[PDB]
Formats: sequence, structure tokens, C-alpha cells
Amino acid sequence: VQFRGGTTAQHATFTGAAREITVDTDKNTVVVHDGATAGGFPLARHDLVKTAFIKADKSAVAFTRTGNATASIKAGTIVEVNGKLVQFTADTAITMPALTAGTDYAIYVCDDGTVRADSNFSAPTGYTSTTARKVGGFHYAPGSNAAAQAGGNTTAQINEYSLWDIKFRPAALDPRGMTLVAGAFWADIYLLGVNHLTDGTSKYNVTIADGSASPKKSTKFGGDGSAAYSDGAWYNFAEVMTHHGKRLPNYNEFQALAFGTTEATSSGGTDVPTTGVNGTGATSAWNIFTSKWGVVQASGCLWTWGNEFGGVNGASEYTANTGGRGSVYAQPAAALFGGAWNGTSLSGSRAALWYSGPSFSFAFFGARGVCDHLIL
Amino acid sequence: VQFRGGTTAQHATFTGAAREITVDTDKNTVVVHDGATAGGFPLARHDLVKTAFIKADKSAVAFTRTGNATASIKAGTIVEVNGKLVQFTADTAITMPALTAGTDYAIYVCDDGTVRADSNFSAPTGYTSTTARKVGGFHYAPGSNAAAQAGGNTTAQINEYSLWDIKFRPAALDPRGMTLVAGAFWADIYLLGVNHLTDGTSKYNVTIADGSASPKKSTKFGGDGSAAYSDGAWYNFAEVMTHHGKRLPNYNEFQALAFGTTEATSSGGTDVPTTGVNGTGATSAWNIFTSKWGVVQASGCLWTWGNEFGGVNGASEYTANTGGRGSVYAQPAAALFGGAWNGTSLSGSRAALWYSGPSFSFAFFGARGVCDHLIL
Amino acid sequence: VQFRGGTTAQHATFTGAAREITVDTDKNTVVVHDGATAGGFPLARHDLVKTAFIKADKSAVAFTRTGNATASIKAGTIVEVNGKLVQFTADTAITMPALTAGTDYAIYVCDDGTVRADSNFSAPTGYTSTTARKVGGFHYAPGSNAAAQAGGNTTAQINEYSLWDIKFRPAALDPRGMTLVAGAFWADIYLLGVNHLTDGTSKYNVTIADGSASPKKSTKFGGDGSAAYSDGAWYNFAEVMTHHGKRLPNYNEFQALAFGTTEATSSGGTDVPTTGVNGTGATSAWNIFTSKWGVVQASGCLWTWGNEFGGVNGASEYTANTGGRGSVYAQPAAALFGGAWNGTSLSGSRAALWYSGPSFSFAFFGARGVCDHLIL
Ligand SMILES: [Ca+2]
Ligand SMILES: [Ca+2]
Repeated sequence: VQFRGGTTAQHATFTGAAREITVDTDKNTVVVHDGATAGGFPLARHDLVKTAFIKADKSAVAFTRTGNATASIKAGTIVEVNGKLVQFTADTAITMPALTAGTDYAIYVCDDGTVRADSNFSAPTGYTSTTARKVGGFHYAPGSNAAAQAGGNTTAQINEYSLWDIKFRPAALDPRGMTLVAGAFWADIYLLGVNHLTDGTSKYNVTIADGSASPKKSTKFGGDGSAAYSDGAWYNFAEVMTHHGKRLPNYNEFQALAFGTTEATSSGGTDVPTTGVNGTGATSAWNIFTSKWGVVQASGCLWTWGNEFGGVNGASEYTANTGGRGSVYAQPAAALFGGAWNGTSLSGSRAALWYSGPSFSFAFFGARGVCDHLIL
Repeated sequence: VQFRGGTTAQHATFTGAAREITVDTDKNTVVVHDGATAGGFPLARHDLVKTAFIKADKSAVAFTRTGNATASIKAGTIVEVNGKLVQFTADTAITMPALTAGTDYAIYVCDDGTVRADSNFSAPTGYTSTTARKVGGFHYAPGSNAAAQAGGNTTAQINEYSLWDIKFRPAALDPRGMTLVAGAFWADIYLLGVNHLTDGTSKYNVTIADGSASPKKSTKFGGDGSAAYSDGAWYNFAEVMTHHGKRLPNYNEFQALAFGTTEATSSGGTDVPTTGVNGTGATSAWNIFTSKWGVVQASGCLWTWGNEFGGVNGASEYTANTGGRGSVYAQPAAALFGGAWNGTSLSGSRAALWYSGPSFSFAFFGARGVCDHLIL
Repeated sequence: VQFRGGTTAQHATFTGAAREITVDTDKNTVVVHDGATAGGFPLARHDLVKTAFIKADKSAVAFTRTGNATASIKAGTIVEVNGKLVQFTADTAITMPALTAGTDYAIYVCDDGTVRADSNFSAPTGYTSTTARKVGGFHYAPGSNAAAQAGGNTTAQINEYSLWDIKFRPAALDPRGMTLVAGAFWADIYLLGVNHLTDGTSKYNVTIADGSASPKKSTKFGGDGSAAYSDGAWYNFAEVMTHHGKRLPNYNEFQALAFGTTEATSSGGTDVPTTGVNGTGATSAWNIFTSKWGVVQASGCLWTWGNEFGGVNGASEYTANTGGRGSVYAQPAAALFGGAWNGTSLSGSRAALWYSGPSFSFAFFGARGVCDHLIL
């Protein structure tokens, strides 16, 4: 059976009988008629809804943490995948792989109706990127979020605040390794690593960048992927954050992201070389410094440069201390937040040092990234 | 009549006759054929367009203020609701309830084609949240926006700049009580209240938070809903703004949001206890300080803490004045903007005090929230 | 042939035969049946997908620069236009008009399947805004982006980083004349002009605004379209940026946007009157100062005010220097970035002067706008 048909122009002056269907041959779609409306009611081709993703509560992430190693997709979630409508009318368990501490996972909704996590960010095992659609993810952290203001534990588990979906997520170039602070903005779970080009800015069990272990030079700002900066100036850390679509924290962000850490406490010892791992000679284990949001080594480990200027000024004369990119006059300090391993009682979620010019470089000054929260 | 049908895989190698319809039984949808294209043209199921909201001018809000107590939805607006397409092809009057000064209203598009406002943010009277879809809202203010630079009046009316829709709105956790400043960012209409957990940060006729009436402690940062902060430090006000997905204003934002206030004028008297209400012993009524955008008590009533540091520094020694969250060194002042009731000619949209450290607390220092503008 | 039909309520308790189609006469749509599901599967009317715009890689712009005067739309792009699905399954050349140095172009996808650029931002020549849909655009710059750190050339060409689409774009009120810096945020290609109300903030070959050529007073802040500010205070430039949904750069943004300029070099001579044109008596042509991202006159031409305070403070007394909008106490300097024509070796992507209060006005202090990056 072939329906009556015509071009869009032919349809424009045509009114079909009530409940008659015609085919618009310019559009290759069905047109429903009501006996009254010239041109009828053309229907949508499926490919105009490709990538549809509809949640019942758009103000919250699509997933709920149900236990340390379990999570569900929320009732009322509708997902287009590979030409099909896949939906969930009740909270539905996400099928999990083996989960490994300090690893990011992608959540896929698949055209067979299943929802599954995988460490692979292209496709989950057994599927392709056509049959499995990446819709979100989470961080499987090396320890719990802080329940109060005494840090967290060392039991690996899903960080509920690290759950993201394609419409509830960091406004950074990659969402991995970040956590949502107070529903307001996202912070890197880990201090910036040296190898951030390969690892992203926030990765577990990597060498921390600082004045004596400078980060790789950004490949968006003249780097070749091998060269590192000459030192740990604010300038270099700010440049690295920009590369990744992030920024250094301001004071309002810092006090929020670090809340839950053990206040007035520092790592001790002589160094903090590695993310999510005890410091060298540390008297407090790394988890003492986990925030409510699961920010790791949030205070008392390494100062983070901040995106705010004020405090002690440099000389009231033009000074060429920018790495060959011009001179500065009466340059205010750039903020440093959180304290470092040698800070004893001075460290905490509001610890702030306003002495250091942006050209300064020290083994206890590094960086943590933040970015805005995006709800679509 | 039952159409020929098959699975998606069966369809993949099938080319129907021109204008033939088949049914894909895996997808439960219609497939239109053109006699040429293998697999044909599958059509979209309605639930893949659930929540569709389409405006002719996406760069502007969906509604127009047509009078003090009247507004319309704009021509060209298409809204999915309860399985139906509801649209407006000409500007269409919004059906209003009784409007009460200082109250926020939700705008609903309903599956019967009507558009109506209500003080209830779940459903309008006579409907449910299934038959009525919340698409936006406005503030019915206690007085007019400023026409020039002499404040506003006390005639309750819709604030045109407070109109928001689900794709043109504050990037804060709740849009209520905010206004759009110069099309650029949103500001709280009201100074922060003590009871912000129950009221949100911006509510009419509530007790204003300050150093002598501290805000409720944020329940995202250890609060229980009853306890208040010990004082009115910058730290506490910044924490409260973060709770709500807001921040304190910077200087650029402050001068914009307060433009239209009566400059070089203060409330007078001895206190400003309540939002949108005259101060105690006030020589100027509250409306003298309304901005162009309908920001209430925009200057000359209470200083607002700002999200910027600089000016006078605290001691160049580690100082434990953060409420037990670490120490600060050479701490710059946090900005205070706008002047307060005792400011006489010093107050205004660019009044700025850079003396007070973030630990300071006074009865004339409070806060106002801002956030980014989101157009989707 | 008229299909069986009924209201939505009649459909609710009706289960059609497998592969039967009915018409819902309340919705004017087709309902597909499966012999099992009461109410069947209603299909979407086309107008619920009006404005659909779907890209294969939503993290990148929809277009690729293929040569100095050529560009393509990317494979996998699906566009709703005038009731039709228009798509591209391979990278497809954009049809170009004559291209003129320093001009912004709009890219349209048309209902005949073509994709074309035009200087007209309402419709391309030969089409209307109904048959041609504006989906993005670019800047055809007066010279190349910087390949290293020695500026660019004077060969007019598409600036690849200025490519924007309706889902990958500046979060400013108009996208024209901006470029994406490191994938992170957008900057104005040109310094602010006097006639920004008519031209926008970023336009080629216009008079640059500064203390001796003040910008037009914003019509959102009391301007009439003819009057200019009395001077070039920070306050006035910040107000202008707000008008356009922009802000002045911070230090992190400035060093990023100016990277690629010839460092420690200034224009020379006695003035830089005009955007994208040599300065008066200039010893370096304008293109010496083009950044990697195609920011023109990025350093060494005019200082830009910044959105950051610190450095040298004004008096610790209330001072009425805000243009009649209140007084300031211990007012910190507002940042100035980049150097100016008289800066010799002091200029560069990190040049920063923290001496000038926001009330100061000089012929070598102007402004450049930035804004956030939006990916939808
Ligand atoms: Ca500052
Ligand atoms: Ca700042």
C-alpha cells in the first residue's frame, strides 16, 4: 500500500480528510490530516532527535549512589541510542565492572536497554560506540568523602559528588577526576600532576607538580609534550589550568572545596610527592585531608596557587620576572591556599598566604583546578 | 489494517515502495519509504521530544511585561506538555492570580493550551504537575524599577527584568527573587536574610543578615538548620552564597546591579532590619534605593561583602582568625560595596570600602548574591 | 483512506493490533500499536524538533578551516531548517561570498541542502531567514594567527579559532569579532572602540577608546547613543563591557589571550588610534602584536584595564572619585595589562601595571572584552 503523496509545495494548499495520512516526498515523512488544516501535521524523522537525553529532574545528576560499589540510573530517564528509545521508569541498577581505586568510569546506556559502567571512555566491553552511548560517569575514589571535619577513610568507593552526566557536569574540557562542591562548582579531586598532558589535571597515584617538579609545558602554549617549565611560577600553573579549561581556585571556592578536611593539621615530614598517597615521612595519612566532597589532599599537603591577587606587593618599578613576557609594576602577591606539609596548625580550608609574587617558585607550591557547574 | 513490519535488522536490507509505510517492531515506530533508500526513514516517538521548549528569539526571555500586573507569552513559542504540542502564534496574555507584593510567581503552560501564573511552584490551582508545565516565572515587586537615578516607587508591579524561563535564567540553584542586570548576569533583588535555608537568599519582608544577626549556618557545611554562625565574617556570607549556587558581587557587577539607585544618599537612622521595608529611623524610604533592574536596597542600606580582595592588609604573620580553619598571612581586605544607613553622601553604586579583613563582623556588613546568566 | 481514531482519553484504554496505526485527534498525530501496550506509541510532530542542531562531536565547533578562504561543515551534522532535515554525512565545503579583511561572516544551512556564508546576519543573498538558517560564523581577519611568538602576517584569512556555532560559542550577547583562546574562554579580537553601540565591542578599522577618546556612554546605563563618558576611568570601561555581556580580562585570561604576540616589544611612536591598523609613528606594524588565537594588537599597543584589584592603594580616607556614585576608602589599583605603544621592552603577554586607581584616565589605557565559553 502506497499512500497519496506530494511535494511540500503541493501539500501547502492541500487539506486531507480527517485521519488521512499522506507522504511529503520532499521531506520523506508522514503528514497527518484533520480535514481542516491546510498542509496537515508533518511528523518528525527520528534523526532529528538523535542524542536526545531527558531526565525527570534536570536539576540533579541522572544517577544515584546506592552503595560503595553500586549505583542506579534514575526513574524517568529517556535516552536516544542507535535509533532507539531506551528508558527507565524506575531506578535501575547500573551493571558494574571490577572497580579499581582511583579510577574514572564512564556510564553507557546501550541499545539493548542495559546501563553499564566501564573504564574505557570509548565503549564498554562487548559493545561499540554505536550500540553503547556514553551518558555520564564517576570517580571510584581511594577512600570515603568526609562525614564531618576529620577527613575520610581508605575504603575505595564511588564518590557520589563525582557523578556527572552529559547535562549535569563540569564546564571543563574533560569531566574526569572532578567533584561537585555544594552543587555550585567543580573541583579537581587531585592536585595537578607533572604529566597532565597525558593524564589530565586530576589523576590518582601520579607525581605532584610543584616548584621542584615543574609541570609539562602546555602544548597549547608552545610545549612539545616533553619539555617542562623552568620553574613553578603562578604563571605556569595558571597556563596549565587554562589549557584544560580550568582555573585556579579563588578564596570562596577554596574554603568550599576543602570543607571536611581535618583543620589545623598538616601532612608532616619532608614532601608530598604523589597524589592520593601518603607524604614522605608523613605523620598524617593522606585521607586525613579528604574533604566532604572527596577532594583529596585538600589542605595541609601542598599550597595551591589561587586566581586572586592582593597582599604584599613587589617593587614599585618595572620588573622583568615573567619568563620573558614583559614587566610588572607594584605586582601584588598571588594567593596561595590550604597550607602544606610543613604547616602544622596553620593549614586548613581557609589557610591563605599572600606573600608570594606570581614569579615565585617553591617545592611546596602547586595547584588544583576548578571550573563552573553546567546544568543543561 | 496492520502494516508490514519487521525488526531493525530486517529493515536494514529492505527498501519499501515509494510512500509505503512499514512498522519497525524493535522500535515500535513507523518507517516511511521512498523506493530507493534501504531501511527507509524511521519516525520519532513522541517521548524523545518530551520537555521540548522552542522560542522564536532564543536570545530573549519567553515573556513580555504588558503592564504592572499583566504579561504575555511571545509569538512563536512551542511547548511540549503531557504528550501534546502547545503553541502560541501571536503574543498571548498570561492568566494571572491575585498578585501580592514581594512574591515570586511561576508561569505554566498547560495541556489545554492556556498559560497561567501561580504562587505555587509545583502546580497552578486547578491543575497537576502533569497537566501544567512550569516554564518560567517572575517577581511581583513591592515597587517599580528605577526610571533614572532616583530610585523607584512603591507601586507593586511585575519587574520585567525578573522574568525568567527554563532556557533564559540564573545559573543558580533556584531562580526565584533574582533580576537580570543589563542582560549580563543576575543579582538577588533582596539582601541576604537570616532564614535563607527556608526562604532562599532573596526574599521580601524578612530579617536581614549581618554581624549582629548572623545567617543560619549552611546545612551543606555542617549546619543543622537551627544553628547560626557566631558572627558575620566574610567567610560565613561567602559560604552561604556557595550553598545556593551564588557568589558575592565583584566591583564590575556591583556598579551594574546598583545603577539607578539614588547616589550619594543613605537610609539614615540606626538600622535596616528588614528587606524591602524602611529602616529604623530612616530618613529615606526603602524605594529611594531601588536600582534600574529592581535591586532593592541596592546602596545606602547595608554594605555587601564582595568577592574581591585588596586594599589594607592584615599582619605579615600567620593569624588564626578563620573560625578554626587555618591561618592567614598578610591577608588583604575583602571588598565591601554600596555603603550603609550611616553613610550619608559616601553611599552609592560605586561606594567601596577596602579596610575590613574577611574575619571582621559588624551590624552594617551583610551580603547580596549574584550569579551568571544562562541562555540555552 | 482514513485511519481509526480517537481522543487521548479514548486511546488510554485502547490497545490496537500489532502494527496497526491510529490517529489521536486531540494531538493530531499517529499512534503506532504493538498489540500489547495500552495507548500505543504516539509519534512526534515535526514542530517539536524545530531548531534541532546535532553534531557528531559536540565538544568542537561544527566547521573546519580548510584554507585561508575556505571552510567545511563537519560530517555527521544534522540541521532542522524550514520543516526539513538537512544533513552532511561527509565534510562539506561551505559556499563563500567575496571575503573582505576584518569582516564577520554568518554561516547558514539552507533548506535546499546547501551551506553558505554571508556578511548579512539576517539572511544570505538569494534566501530569506525562513529558507536559510543561521547556525554559526567566523571572522575573516586582516592577517594570520601567530605561528610561534613573533606575531602574525597581513594576509587576510579565516581565523580558525573565531569559528562559532549555535552550540559552541561565546557567552556574550553577540558572538561577532571574538576568538576562542585555548578552548577555554573567548576574547575580543579588537580593542574596544568608541562607537561600540553601533559596532559592538570588537570591530576592525575603528577608532580605539581611551582616556582621550572616551567610549560612547552605555544606553543601558543612562546613555542616549550620542553622549560619551567624561573620561576613560576603569568604571566606564567595565560598564561598557557589562552592556555587551562581557568583562575585562583577569591576569590568567590576559596571559592566555596574548600568547603568540612578539614579547618585550611595543608599537613605538605617539599613538595607536585605530584597531587592526598601524599606530601613529609606529616602528612595529600592527601584526607584530597578533596572538596565537588571532587577538589583534594583543600587547604593546594600549594597556587594557583588567577585572582584578590589588597593588598600590589610594588614600585611607573616603574619596569621592567615582563620577558621583559614592566614595571609596583605601581603594586598590585596578590592573592594567599588556603594555602600550611607549612601553619598549616592558610590554608583553604578562605585562602588568598595578598603580592606577579605577578613577584614573590616560590616552594609553583602554580595554578589551572577554567572556566564558559555552558548549551546549
Ligand atoms: Ca584582588
Ligand atoms: Ca578577583
